[PDB]
Amino acid sequence: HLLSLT
Amino acid sequence: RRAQKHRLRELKIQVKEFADKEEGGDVKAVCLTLFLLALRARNEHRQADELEAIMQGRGSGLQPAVCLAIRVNTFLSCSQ
Repeated sequence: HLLSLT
Repeated sequence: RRAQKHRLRELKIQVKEFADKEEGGDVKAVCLTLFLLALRARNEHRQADELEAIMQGRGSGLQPAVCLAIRVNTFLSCSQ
């Protein structure tokens, strides 16, 4: 998900 | 509130479309990361990681043992 992205 | 809603209804429906077409109805994380990227490019990151801790769910209060640790390590009396 987007939270997992830096 | 309704005045700025009327001012930004195009914006709401626009990033609504972009949320449905990018990650499929994922307005929360996209709008959140937009706020984070903007306010970190603002270079005022205390507010940024404060919002990160409060929206992740990081607890405000803390353990008693850590209070005991800092009290012992600073050599402070119970009165102070």
